Amino acid sequence: SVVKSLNSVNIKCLPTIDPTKLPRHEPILVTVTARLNKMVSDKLKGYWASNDYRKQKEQWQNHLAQLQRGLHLLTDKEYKPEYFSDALKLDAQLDYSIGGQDLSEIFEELVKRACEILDCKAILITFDDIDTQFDAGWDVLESIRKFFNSRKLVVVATGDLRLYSQ
Amino acid sequence: PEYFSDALKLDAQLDYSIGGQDLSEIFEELVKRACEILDCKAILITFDDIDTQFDAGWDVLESIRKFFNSRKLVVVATGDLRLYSQ
Amino acid sequence: MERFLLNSTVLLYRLSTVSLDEVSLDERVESSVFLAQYEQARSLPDHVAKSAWSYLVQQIKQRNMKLGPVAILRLIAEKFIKNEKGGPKIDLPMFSEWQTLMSRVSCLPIIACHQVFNPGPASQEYSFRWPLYPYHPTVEDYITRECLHETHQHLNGSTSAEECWLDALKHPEACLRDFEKGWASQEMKQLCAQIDPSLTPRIFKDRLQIACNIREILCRVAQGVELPEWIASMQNPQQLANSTILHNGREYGFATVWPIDDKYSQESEFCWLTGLLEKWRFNAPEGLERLLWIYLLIQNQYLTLLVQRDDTELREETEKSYLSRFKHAHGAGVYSQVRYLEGRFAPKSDPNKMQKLLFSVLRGYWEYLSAHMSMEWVHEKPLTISQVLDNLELVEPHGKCVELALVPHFIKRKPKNGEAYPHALLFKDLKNQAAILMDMLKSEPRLTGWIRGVDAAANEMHAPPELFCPLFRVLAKSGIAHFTYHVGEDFPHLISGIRSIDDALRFLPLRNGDRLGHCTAIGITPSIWKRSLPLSLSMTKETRLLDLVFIWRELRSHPELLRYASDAAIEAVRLAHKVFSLEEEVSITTLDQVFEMRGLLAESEGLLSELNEPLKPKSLWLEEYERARELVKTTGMKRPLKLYKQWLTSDNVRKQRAEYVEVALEYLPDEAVVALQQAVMAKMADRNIAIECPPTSNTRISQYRNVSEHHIFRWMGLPGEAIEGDVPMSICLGSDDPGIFAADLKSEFYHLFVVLTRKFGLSPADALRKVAEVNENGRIYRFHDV
Repeated sequence: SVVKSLNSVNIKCLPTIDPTKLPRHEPILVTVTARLNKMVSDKLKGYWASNDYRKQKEQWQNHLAQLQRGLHLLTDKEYKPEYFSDALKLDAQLDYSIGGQDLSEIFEELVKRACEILDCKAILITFDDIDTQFDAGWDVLESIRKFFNSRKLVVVATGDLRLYSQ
Repeated sequence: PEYFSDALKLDAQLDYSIGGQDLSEIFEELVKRACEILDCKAILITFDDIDTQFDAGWDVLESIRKFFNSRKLVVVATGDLRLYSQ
Repeated sequence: MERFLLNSTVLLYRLSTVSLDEVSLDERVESSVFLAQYEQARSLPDHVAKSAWSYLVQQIKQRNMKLGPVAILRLIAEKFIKNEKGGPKIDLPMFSEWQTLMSRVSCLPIIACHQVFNPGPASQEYSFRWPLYPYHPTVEDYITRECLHETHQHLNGSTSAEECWLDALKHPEACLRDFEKGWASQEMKQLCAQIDPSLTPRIFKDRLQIACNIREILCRVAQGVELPEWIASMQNPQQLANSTILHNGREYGFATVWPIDDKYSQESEFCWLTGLLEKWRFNAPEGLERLLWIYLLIQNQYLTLLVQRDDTELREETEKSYLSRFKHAHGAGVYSQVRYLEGRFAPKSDPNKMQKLLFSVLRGYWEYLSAHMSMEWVHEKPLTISQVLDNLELVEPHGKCVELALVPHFIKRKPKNGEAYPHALLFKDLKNQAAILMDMLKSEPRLTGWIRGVDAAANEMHAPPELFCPLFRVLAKSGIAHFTYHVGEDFPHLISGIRSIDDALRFLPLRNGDRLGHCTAIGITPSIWKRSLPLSLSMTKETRLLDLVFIWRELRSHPELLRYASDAAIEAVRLAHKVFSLEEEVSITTLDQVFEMRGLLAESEGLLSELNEPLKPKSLWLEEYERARELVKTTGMKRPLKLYKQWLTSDNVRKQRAEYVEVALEYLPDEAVVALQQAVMAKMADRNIAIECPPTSNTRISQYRNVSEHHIFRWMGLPGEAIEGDVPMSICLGSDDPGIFAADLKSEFYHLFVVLTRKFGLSPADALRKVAEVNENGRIYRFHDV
């Protein structure tokens, strides 16, 4: 009902996601980036090589490469020492809150860049039931408290709150 | 991934009874050829006891009920059934 | 001087650190050009050099352009590239200079420059994948009738070196690790500082990252779109080392989106570059003009580094790149330009690793057939070894498509000290590697029709050729049925190099129809070999002793070169006392008998292990083990054998062998060395064993002043280059390590044809026949099954 209501300021409605309907080892931030990327790739392909299209897509490809390295440590279980020499990188642009490679400020701009491109003032992420298998719901709870903190994003979850307590 | 492309392979001849991937029906077709070459009406398999190591005897029983189905192969089994029951 | 503005270490340094805004750099490039040309061609006099650079300067002023890549390529494009019926080709008189140029400059920009400024007729659809070849009607029609027959291609890797540059762009992190892993070894450290001392693993990532970012920046200019406004914060190319440029504190980046999906493809680079030079046909902004200069300098630098380093990425590059390789070898047109191709590959110890690569090559070859042989296969998607062989048994050789015959080549290694005999760790790996090959071949016996040959191409001083006798002979019983060796290319002394080939002839189980690789030892004229060498060389005692015993073998037979034979036999006995530390008398006959038994395996029973040992369980090796055992026990003569055990398992003898000795350069007179070389020819021509010839564009010998002096002409029998008394051999054609960037067998075929017509003055009809004999010898001695 919520996604239908907001599909009519303007709040973009993501297709509803659920950790239950996914491979167990799959993270949550990687999915929301994937789920957001398809919703920005569909619009840009609508332009089909316009002057504005090239400028906007150049902004997107530049930013995603920034997220790939910082998140790449989370992709693999063991964190190799080679990342530390590669993890460190001087940059004053994008308003890095803290150095190294941290996704708290990188992903906020990624959410931001969607808003100018999609001409929307808010980003909505809707979830489904995790009562089916709440063991994997911890990574959702960690991602929502770590990489969901921008004033221009809204996140909607559901379920039985006692299972969260459990 | 190499197993994935190893399976799901398209064969149009030999008239497989079961579609997709299956070991039981190809094994029976294999049994057919062995029976005809050795001009026998049927082929007999005789199994021994599992008293010393019946941990593998669980594999013996499953293989019989997984792959030994058709009439052209007949099995002779031995062993105290109460050992099999446990 | 057009070849020093595109491959020059100091110019890259003198332009990378220079900010883009300043333009006055003629005095800095000119100082760089002379310095760079000095460290490359030291023999070029200054007065010629100073005049040459000034001539280039006023030529640009005459053409009314600005000094830079956009102008340098134009002069080369109008110099070398000339349009013809087949499109853009290279003129015959200046083909040889182009091959000299190609060792320093990648051709891809030149064709891109040539196409923009000197396009083809009626803008006919042009697709560039292969390096440019010269046109000659007498030769091009010979290829159409009788296709080329290649013999030595390393399938490990891509087709040429120019596209490997794109792979370095595609895998910046992997190519850094491969360079860093090599940089750990001292040889690469010397080699990198050899090309450029100011090179560090930190710098190599810097240089590659700059090239990638420059590629993105110029692509925006090539697309015609305006710059993304962060070029205001662009002051130095060092900014292009981080992929992140900050302007007014706002986030930015260098990457863009390309019209084609695969930005790192051969087509993408050509469309980018042709588009870029199209928009600079009249004038170019200086800041971006220099940026193109850096990219070409970086591109040539890595290509220069790659070629020398050749004389991880392998796993990623060894999957379905073979289909491109065969398509590259096939060439344009309905029918392939190369019919009989012998692709070599390096076996690996782990059976899963070796099985995976063998399937990839065979599957890749089938994909090449399926694009041409539009005919129904048994399996449409093989995806396994068995279904590939069943599919491949349905094709017939009708002289149009490439025919393949894989040949694994072992890699020799340094002799590890210890383990009771010289190469134990080395032989244990080789024994294991061949064991994986032989059992896997027995698992699928149909592979004997494709796995045809065995080679060993690492070096010569590392492991003597006689070490492969037991491992080859067992492989002969395994069904390989063809043995080739990569022998005689590197040697410490010319007479010693003759011994190495004759070690291969006498010891290796070479049957009639086998081949040898890079027999440079019997090729170089001794007068030519002595050019620019010290008056006394150095070589290991063991290599010296095997020389002295050999020189007695082939010279006492010579009625007039007896003094050398007699002196050698006398002083070889002197050296044997030094090495073996023996006190009794040993004659030259005993020494030869000792050295004729070095082909036996060390671990043969009764030779190194205890004679009374229980019998091993009937391997393919028990024939080898007992054969070296019984003949040692028999003949009633064990005195040479006990000398041989010290030659293998004595602490002092092995140490004395590795101790170096001083040998005069002209130990044998000029005629004396020729006697050995003509003795090899008579022996091997009797055995009828062909010789692989390296590409003549390979300036690896560092002894020939030009191509016209190459030893291949001596073998073929060119008047004025053939030594009297030579026994003509059979010489096949091969292109393994050409030493240049973009090469192919057809280019090598043309290179040989050009030299005969121009330097030696031969008619085109007669010149073709001499080079056609080499191209056909690759077919007479083909390893492909009948």
